[PDB]
Amino acid sequence: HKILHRLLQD
Amino acid sequence: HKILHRLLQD
Amino acid sequence: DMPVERILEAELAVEDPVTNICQAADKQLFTLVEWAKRIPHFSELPLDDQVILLRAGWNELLIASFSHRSIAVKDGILLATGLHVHRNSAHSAGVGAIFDRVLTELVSKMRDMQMDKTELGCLRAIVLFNPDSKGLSNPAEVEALREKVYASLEAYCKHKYPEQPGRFAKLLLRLPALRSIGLKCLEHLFFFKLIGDTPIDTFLMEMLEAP
Amino acid sequence: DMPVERILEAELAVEDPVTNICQAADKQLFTLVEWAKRIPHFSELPLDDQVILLRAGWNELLIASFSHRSIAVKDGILLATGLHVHRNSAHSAGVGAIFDRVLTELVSKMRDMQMDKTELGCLRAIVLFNPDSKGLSNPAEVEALREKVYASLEAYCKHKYPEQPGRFAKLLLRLPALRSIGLKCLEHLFFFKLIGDTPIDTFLMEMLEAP
Ligand SMILES: COc1cc2c(cc1-c1cc(/C=C/C(=O)O)ccc1O)C(C)(C)CCC2(C)C
Ligand SMILES: COc1cc2c(cc1-c1cc(/C=C/C(=O)O)ccc1O)C(C)(C)CCC2(C)C
Repeated sequence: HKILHRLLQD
Repeated sequence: HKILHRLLQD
Repeated sequence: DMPVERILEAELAVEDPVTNICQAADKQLFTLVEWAKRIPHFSELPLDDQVILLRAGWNELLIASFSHRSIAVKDGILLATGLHVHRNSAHSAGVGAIFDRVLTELVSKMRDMQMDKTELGCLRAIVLFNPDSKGLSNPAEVEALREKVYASLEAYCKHKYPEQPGRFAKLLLRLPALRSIGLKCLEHLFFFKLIGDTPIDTFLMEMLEAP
Repeated sequence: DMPVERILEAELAVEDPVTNICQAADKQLFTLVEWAKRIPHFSELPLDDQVILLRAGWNELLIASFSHRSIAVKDGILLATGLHVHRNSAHSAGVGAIFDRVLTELVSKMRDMQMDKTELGCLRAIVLFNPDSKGLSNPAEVEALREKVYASLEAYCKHKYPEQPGRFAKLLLRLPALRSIGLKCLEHLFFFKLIGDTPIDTFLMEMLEAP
């Protein structure tokens, strides 16, 4: 789930 | 739905 | 008027693994009709509306009942037939995931808050009086009955468990899980029908008919 | 602590037909992440738990939002893209039944009770903090956050609408419909993917991946 992880990181 | 109708009638 | 005493009375009045589970479901459909007739004002709804409400709600209604029956069972459920079904048996029959949802989202949560029979009864009456059910001749009437049940439930919770201000909300917030679980159990049942190995008796089969 | 003011602020901060609908869904997934970060304590959960909660709740979260956006629309919905989609268009695209469920069970009911943005925000936060989500490192922590939201919501309802003692329950009792509708919209989306005609953009597609 790369998009979600990237957005939630910052 | 004959069973339900019969049971709900009496 | 919607007295919790009458709702409790309705509950008290009616008190491979997949084959046994379906047998229990069919058995309890007969008893479910007896239960609904004992809920205030249900029997005075139009016959066609009583039919609509039971066809819409039966699975959630029966699941709530067996889940509450199972609160003192460890990692299992107690069927109306008197058979206890353990997690392991469900898993080894290819239905482990949905079984575990019942255990974790319903039974364990009922256990942990010590949901009582009046509360269960009221939640079931709320499910019964579902004003979103398609085809109702007067949804407003069903909505009003739902409103009376939940008013009575809140007053009951506030009176019996005054030290638990969150309890009423806690009860109502098991209904989305119940809805989801009912839908998933139904999906499995349609599959059992489709494959044609598992015996499905007449009332359960009738519930699988189109409207 | 869970102030309704912060939840309202989160809402205010983020403020064929099927192709357009999917485009809107993908668009709003980006904004949904921005919304969740603005809900008290969400960003302090473990990253993997934030992922679990959004993957579990995104559809219900987005459906609640477009439904509330549509309360002044007659027999239709307003997409985040600015496109109004009418009943007739949904019906003529083969998705009429599910569209009508949105209208009758969500939009019209939000309209009729004049559900406000604080209330919508709180319902969405309750959905976000779903302690039944599988794989959570600490479900108890998520449960505690849900409890704080609903405590704050009840106090808000009692303060703002003292003449409506049933209002808090009324709000919570839209969640089973939301759950069912979310599941059905998801089922349709998997079908759109399966048939392969309808463009599905990257974030929406990611939500359709297995865990
Ligand atoms: C046939 O309906 C089912 C199916 C299941 C399951 C339960 C039921 C079912 C059982 C009953 C039995 C009630 C009772 O014994 O009081 C009523 C409605 C139902 O949908 C559980 C959750 C136990 C396990 C998964 C499956 C899909 C096999
Ligand atoms: C792609 O997700 C859908 C599908 C539908 C529908 C809605 C969505 C959908 C739309 C959005 C759009 C949100 C927005 O515009 O703010 C978000 C999540 C969704 O699941 C409705 C209920 C409008 C009509 C039926 C279908 C199945 C086509």
